[PDB]
Amino acid sequence: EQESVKEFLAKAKEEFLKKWESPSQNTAQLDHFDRIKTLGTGSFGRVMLVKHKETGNHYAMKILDKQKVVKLKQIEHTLNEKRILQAVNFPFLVKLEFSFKDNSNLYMVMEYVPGGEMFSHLRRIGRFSEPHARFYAAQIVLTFEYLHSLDLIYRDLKPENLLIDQQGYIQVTDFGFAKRVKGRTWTLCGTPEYLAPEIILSKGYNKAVDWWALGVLIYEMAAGYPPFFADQPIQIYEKIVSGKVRFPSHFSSDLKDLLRNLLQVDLTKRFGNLKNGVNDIKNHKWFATTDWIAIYQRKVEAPFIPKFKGPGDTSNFDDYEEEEIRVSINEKCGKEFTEF
Amino acid sequence: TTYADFIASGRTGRRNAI
Ligand SMILES: NC[C@@H](C(=O)N/N=C/c1ccc(O)c(Br)c1)c1cccc(Cl)c1
Repeated sequence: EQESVKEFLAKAKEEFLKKWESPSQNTAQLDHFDRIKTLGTGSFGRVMLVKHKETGNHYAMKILDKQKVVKLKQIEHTLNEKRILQAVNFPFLVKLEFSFKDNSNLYMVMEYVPGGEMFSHLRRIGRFSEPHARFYAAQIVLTFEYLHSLDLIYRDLKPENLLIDQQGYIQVTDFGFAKRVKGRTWTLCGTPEYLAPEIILSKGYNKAVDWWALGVLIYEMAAGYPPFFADQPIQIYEKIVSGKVRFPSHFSSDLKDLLRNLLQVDLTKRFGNLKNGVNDIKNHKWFATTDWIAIYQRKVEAPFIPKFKGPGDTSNFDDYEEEEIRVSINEKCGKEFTEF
Repeated sequence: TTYADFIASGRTGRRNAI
């Protein structure tokens, strides 16, 4: 069982490194697709539902405005995300199908996940039962075991970044802030509620920050709100570093003990960062009923299946004003994005 | 309640990265 995980991760690393060293490029073009709907909008891009003309398949298409990417200093993060997405392979990571660029934009075409974000379902239902939360948590544990074995720190875990697919399983999608680093790194980044204290305190930090963020996610899924909140981020940071946290009275004793070890300010003591590594988490009493292989194989019956009315249904996404997708007559920012 | 405090925080919608 243990040697099986070792052998799996070794093969996974060999495959990842081959694709990392020789990324794919320019595997489709814009007029292969019809636009259906804007699913999301950000400061330098949008995510669209599109239909592939030849096949009729639906996909999500992330469209990034190269000039806005440069303006907002996102060149390296954008190239990094695409390089990671074309190299990884894991059941809970969204699949990149095509990428290409034109005079104005960068395009990443991914499997469409019609269930939408965990965030929306969590806010709607209020909170998840502990079995429901544990089902999702197990998928994140396995995903971080995979990513960390590739020396990738994820750094932006939150319900907003987790999609729910038609079988009720999670898909991670966005990797701009991920970093392939084996030792320490120093960048201040992430989302305030999910920041580990060592990031806030300007320390050199490591993959343990992802296990802290798992603790925040488990707490938020099971309570309906995160462990540390306040009006403004500066105020959230003081609570995080304090190393004080309260639990709803309905939290089980096992859940509280797990969260005390994940939400551990002393990264010399935090679960996931000790000699037994991820196994301190997998073998914890809260996960006693978890069949780790069956989760990986997606054989476990999901506790929740999103409403699904067709291959291009968008009902689980917010509505946005549809804006033009302009492609300039002039090539923009060619040198910056030559590797894309 | 803690829930009421959460609603009062104003950070109940989608959260941006730093
Ligand atoms: N997390 C925020 C991010 C986002 O929503 N990404 N979505 C990716 C996705 C992948 C595959 C899918 O099947 C689906 Br559906 C969505 C974002 C939001 C708005 C503009 C930009 Cl540029 C980026």
